Amino acid sequence: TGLLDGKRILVSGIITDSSIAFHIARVAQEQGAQLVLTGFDRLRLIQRITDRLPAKAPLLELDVQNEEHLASLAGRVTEAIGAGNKLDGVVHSIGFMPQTGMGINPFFDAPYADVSKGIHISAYSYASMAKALLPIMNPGGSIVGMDFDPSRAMPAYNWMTVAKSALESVNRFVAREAGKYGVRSNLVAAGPIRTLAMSAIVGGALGEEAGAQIQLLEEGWDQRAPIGWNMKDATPVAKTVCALLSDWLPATTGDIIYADGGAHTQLL
Amino acid sequence: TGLLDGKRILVSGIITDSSIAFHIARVAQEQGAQLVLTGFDRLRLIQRITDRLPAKAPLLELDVQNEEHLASLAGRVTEAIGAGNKLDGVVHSIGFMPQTGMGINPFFDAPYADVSKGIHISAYSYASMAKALLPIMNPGGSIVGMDFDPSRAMPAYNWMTVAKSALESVNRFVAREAGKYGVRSNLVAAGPIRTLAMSAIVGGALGEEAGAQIQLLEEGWDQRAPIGWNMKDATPVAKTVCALLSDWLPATTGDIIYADGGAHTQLL
Amino acid sequence: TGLLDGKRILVSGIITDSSIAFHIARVAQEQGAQLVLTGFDRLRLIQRITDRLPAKAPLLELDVQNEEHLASLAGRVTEAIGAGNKLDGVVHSIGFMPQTGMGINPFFDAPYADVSKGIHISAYSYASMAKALLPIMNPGGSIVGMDFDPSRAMPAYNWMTVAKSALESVNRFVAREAGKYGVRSNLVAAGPIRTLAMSAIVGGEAGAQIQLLEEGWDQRAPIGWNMKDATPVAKTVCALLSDWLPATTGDIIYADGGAHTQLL
Amino acid sequence: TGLLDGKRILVSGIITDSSIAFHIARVAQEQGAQLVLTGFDRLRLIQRITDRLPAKAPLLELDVQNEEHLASLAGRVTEAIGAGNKLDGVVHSIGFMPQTGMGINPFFDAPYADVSKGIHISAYSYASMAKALLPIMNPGGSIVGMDFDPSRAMPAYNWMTVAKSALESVNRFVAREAGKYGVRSNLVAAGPIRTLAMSAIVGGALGEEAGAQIQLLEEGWDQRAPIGWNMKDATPVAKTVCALLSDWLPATTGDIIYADGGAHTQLL
Ligand SMILES: NC(=O)c1ccc[n+]([C@@H]2O[C@H](COP(=O)([O-])OP(=O)(O)OC[C@H]3O[C@@H](n4cnc5c(N)ncnc54)[C@H](O)[C@@H]3O)[C@@H](O)[C@H]2O)c1
Ligand SMILES: NC(=O)c1ccc[n+]([C@@H]2O[C@H](COP(=O)([O-])OP(=O)(O)OC[C@H]3O[C@@H](n4cnc5c(N)ncnc54)[C@H](O)[C@@H]3O)[C@@H](O)[C@H]2O)c1
Ligand SMILES: NC(=O)c1ccc[n+]([C@@H]2O[C@H](COP(=O)([O-])OP(=O)(O)OC[C@H]3O[C@@H](n4cnc5c(N)ncnc54)[C@H](O)[C@@H]3O)[C@@H](O)[C@H]2O)c1
Ligand SMILES: NC(=O)c1ccc[n+]([C@@H]2O[C@H](COP(=O)([O-])OP(=O)(O)OC[C@H]3O[C@@H](n4cnc5c(N)ncnc54)[C@H](O)[C@@H]3O)[C@@H](O)[C@H]2O)c1
Ligand SMILES: N#Cc1ccccc1Oc1ccc(Cn2cc(C3CCCCC3)nn2)cc1O
Ligand SMILES: N#Cc1ccccc1Oc1ccc(Cn2cc(C3CCCCC3)nn2)cc1O
Ligand SMILES: N#Cc1ccccc1Oc1ccc(Cn2cc(C3CCCCC3)nn2)cc1O
Ligand SMILES: N#Cc1ccccc1Oc1ccc(Cn2cc(C3CCCCC3)nn2)cc1O
Repeated sequence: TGLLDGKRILVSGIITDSSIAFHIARVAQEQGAQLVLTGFDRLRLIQRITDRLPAKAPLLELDVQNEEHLASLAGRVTEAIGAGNKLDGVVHSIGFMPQTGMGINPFFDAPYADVSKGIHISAYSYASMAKALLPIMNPGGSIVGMDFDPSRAMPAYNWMTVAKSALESVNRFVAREAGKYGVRSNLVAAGPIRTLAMSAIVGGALGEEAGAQIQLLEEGWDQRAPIGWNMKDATPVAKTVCALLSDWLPATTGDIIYADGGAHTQLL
Repeated sequence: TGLLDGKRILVSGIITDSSIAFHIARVAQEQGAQLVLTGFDRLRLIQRITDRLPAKAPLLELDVQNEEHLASLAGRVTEAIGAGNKLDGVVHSIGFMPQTGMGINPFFDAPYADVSKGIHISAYSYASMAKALLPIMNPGGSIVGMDFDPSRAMPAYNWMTVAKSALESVNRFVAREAGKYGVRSNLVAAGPIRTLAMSAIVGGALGEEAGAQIQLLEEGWDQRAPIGWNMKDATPVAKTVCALLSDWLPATTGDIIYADGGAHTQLL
Repeated sequence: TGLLDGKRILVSGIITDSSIAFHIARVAQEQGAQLVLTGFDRLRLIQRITDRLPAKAPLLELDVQNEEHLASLAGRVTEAIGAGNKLDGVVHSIGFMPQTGMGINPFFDAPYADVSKGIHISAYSYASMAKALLPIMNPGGSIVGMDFDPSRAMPAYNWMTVAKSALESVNRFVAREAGKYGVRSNLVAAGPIRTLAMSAIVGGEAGAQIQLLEEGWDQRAPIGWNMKDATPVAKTVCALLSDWLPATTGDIIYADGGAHTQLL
Repeated sequence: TGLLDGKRILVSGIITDSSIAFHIARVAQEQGAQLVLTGFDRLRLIQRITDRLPAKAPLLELDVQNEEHLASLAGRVTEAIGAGNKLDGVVHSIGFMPQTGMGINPFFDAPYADVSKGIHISAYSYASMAKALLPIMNPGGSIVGMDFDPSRAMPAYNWMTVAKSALESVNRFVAREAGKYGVRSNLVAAGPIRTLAMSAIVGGALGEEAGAQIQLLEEGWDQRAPIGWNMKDATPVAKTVCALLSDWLPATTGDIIYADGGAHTQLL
């Protein structure tokens, strides 16, 4: 008997089999959830990736910058899960920032057109997904997004840090709106996981400093985490998200759960 | 469901069937946990109270101020759960503060002897329980204590606030020690629940200020919580603790989970 | 001897004589600072307002959305304070959010074009000002922006809350950049002050707004809070522009009567 | 001319000319304050140390664990500053923790009698000092204590971390009491300064680890602080305290000002 038996959950943000969203979906399925997946831009590729999941699941296009995709999303989900059924959970596992807002590119040289795009996708879209999907969510349901602790500044993450600070504020407002429907909204602040975004976005922006990134991640997380931290294992983050999709954190909303091995609780 | 199937968990802090610990134990048992219970001072009464749980469970004396009780605790638990078995979870649901450190008694008039006693039982005992029990916990295990958000001052809670600020710090250190054993340590910051200790804050169930207390608790929690808050329902807090005793938050330690309906995330 | 004797400080954000920036400038001047002022859009009006300050001060146009204004700003400031002199302080006291992102307008109905504009002006501009001005700041100097505590959600402030959360993060990054020049960057999280922007949050129910501000601030503040008195906020900013908080950067000072430290 | 012209300020916590309190007093005096000083245990020594201040100032015995010293303190201060005059400021720069609660001594082995003592002196005494002195403080006045950021756990500081978490909570309650008198109460969270407490208490407790751990700390502070940090220079901390004793932060109470070079705002 699974933790998410007969729960219908939408999971956004799969692009490879390392994606945090991919492992969220895998664990959600292992625990009995029926999924609907959304993907951006490269749907042929994403389709081959989602075939490696333990179960088949419908896949829908969603570019969170596209008003038409958002306006139609609720309709397309209803059609995929059966007319008269609703969602019990929604997972926002999406982010973007142009190269200029990251890495060794100077912080002050990022033009606002680039920063604005990153905040649109990384923070505002949390509200636009909730707006589109709350009308088809059941009471008891849960919305979850992915965060990276932005309360202190750090090298390289630069304007993505600013986007996450924004996302944290958005989550608290979404929680107010979602409360009317009996729905929780929370973020999971994950420790670092090797994914495409880590490597191509953050690691690409670092140039020949990429060694520096690993060293910092080692300092900031495995060394600090009292139970350690393994950047090649997304399972603990995925389980944490499933905990929030479940009935087992029923009194938590507008909040942030840290799945970082405890690193943020330790100074060194 | 079986969230805690075949997990052996020690639960401290039962005194009535309204105790947060009582509901923690009930839900743990409903989810398949084999419990060991500890009780303070009034064991005859506590025995009759624990009989109302869904399953029988051994009951052990533990006054956290008593060195002998603590020195023997590990031994007595091993005897109750079977030689060669260990605990998978531990719940600290314990607190105390003398009357002088609370309510309308002026903050500056609490003598240190009284405050010290309250900090001993409410904060330091979180470390002494961990010290006694870690040697008989399995890797994967979880220690959980109960908090009330002390980051801002408030009427009446007075020196208990100071004890909770201390407990929050103790938890982060216990997390470091527990990490060596592959064990997590976390607090649940609960919203207010009608218990015997709550009445104590204002001098018993008809204290001068009882009416004021209820109004403030409604202002601070049900009115702020986006999903609302019901002070007569401990279940959501109990489920939140079981979430932490389970395998489903494996990467969270040294931390605090808020089970307050989201109230601490909202200003008004 | 005044607290800012012979310090050259740029102050942005004056629009009326209730503007927080206006009272910052007044106090800075009372304490011996030579000011340069910047104003947006309504410079004729702003000029008449700045005439009510204790001392005359040059006034420069700056729309923080305008790349040309920002590119020329350093040059225009050098010309106004004398070639070979630099700034010792900079005050960002600027904000904006379209009506759709605020008040009773549902949170979800604000389009991103509107939210983006508000974040541009209210948060990103803190970085673009620092970028423009750091090259002409002296070691020891201080940059200060105005914040409103966004760590918990609230009625009406809506997307401005999100812009302030962003500003807080921007400040921490600016602090890193400013450190290279020996310059501090901090925000002052003020309690509520009756200004033109405050009326904008709703328009001018206003009754509800005042009640909430009394609940959230005067009632919680252990030393009380008076929304018609900007002086304490202005002094707190001058403290940060002075030499007296030399080891504080990337940080937030709360000038709210202590309200954020009390739950009820 | 001076920032504290004609302000009468009590400064506790001088033991050597490296003490943070000694530099607070020096700068206060340079800025025109008339001081009253308090000292613990070694008054002969403290007297020779205070002679090296720019101005003479009366010195009073105060062991914050002694009820008689506290009961008589207001009276003795009135006598020293002139009957009818009051204090405008009070500086608590006092701390203690037994060796067992610090360094490489295991966290769980500190007996509560030792931790209690440390909390008494390091946290509760901030309330007793305020209780004794508020009745002779002018409206506008300021109380200030010294903190070391305890929001995350760390090596070695151990139970002192817990005492600082307690102090932070006590400061918020003192702010409530002090508000009735028109008085502010705040802490300054200083970066690390080479003082007797650093070397004898913390450094002593580290044993053979003292040298390396302290060097890494000095490197990592200075590394995180965007404006850098020099552990041999107390002046910036002393100035920060004088800012709070002055009229220039009139709307800040119950709060914490970080004088750490910005280090706590940066993760790495
Ligand atoms: N990798 C880490 O260590 C880490 C840690 C904590 C949080 N995060 C967050 O987790 C989330 C997922 O990142 P990940 O590491 O799995 O990376 P990723 O590259 O696997 O995923 C990023 C996803 O965002 C999608 N995306 C980008 N622009 C989009 C748009 N306009 N519309 C819809 N989808 C769009 C991509 O298509 C992709 O599926 C992000 O919010 C990221 O900040 C990453
Ligand atoms: N009830 C609430 O609103 C609320 C909210 C948040 C946190 N909490 C915390 O929850 C915990 C439990 O309190 P409760 O509300 O269940 O009340 P309660 O009165 O039911 O239980 C408190 C328990 O503490 C025990 N205790 C006291 N001194 C002890 C000692 N010397 N040794 C061992 N046990 C001792 C008592 O025997 C009792 O079982 C406390 O830590 C309290 O601060 C309560
Ligand atoms: N009044 C309050 O209660 C309060 C509380 C905390 C923080 N704040 C902050 O203080 C700052 C000033 O607000 P105030 O209440 O004194 O307001 P205000 O309405 O007096 O001033 C707002 C100013 O922003 C300027 N501005 C707007 N868009 C601009 C742009 N593109 N370029 C340059 N200037 C631009 C306006 O011209 C005006 O000078 C803001 O950042 C605001 O968020 C206000
Ligand atoms: N030095 C640092 O790196 C650092 C950083 C931040 C905060 N602090 C804090 O600053 C304060 C001052 O410590 P310091 O480094 O100046 O060291 P220190 O040893 O110079 O000063 C400590 C003082 O505490 C006094 N004291 C101890 N027990 C007392 C008692 N029973 N009654 C009265 N006074 C008592 C001692 O006599 C001494 O004057 C402490 O609260 C410490 O926690 C230290
Ligand atoms: N999706 C997405 C995404 C978009 C922009 C930037 C990062 C994105 O994904 C992340 C991918 C990885 C991480 C974790 N992380 C952050 C970093 C940097 C590099 C130095 C260490 C600390 C900051 N390295 N790993 C956080 C993320 O938000
Ligand atoms: N065990 C225990 C215990 C010991 C002393 C004081 C309280 C204790 O348990 C609690 C009991 C109730 C609550 C919740 N609560 C808080 C308050 C104050 C006073 C009324 C409004 C502001 C919070 N009243 N009830 C929190 C608790 O930690
Ligand atoms: N400049 C500017 C500005 C731009 C958009 C929105 C607000 C702006 O300035 C402010 C003006 C007033 C306040 C304080 N405030 C907040 C509020 C509402 C009222 C209900 C409770 C708190 C949110 N009322 N006043 C904070 C501000 O940042
Ligand atoms: N007075 C006093 C006092 C009492 C007990 C312990 C420390 C005390 O003063 C301090 C002396 C130094 C510091 C700063 N600090 C912290 C540390 C440890 C060293 C290991 C790494 C960082 C934590 N070393 N210095 C902080 C202090 O509160």
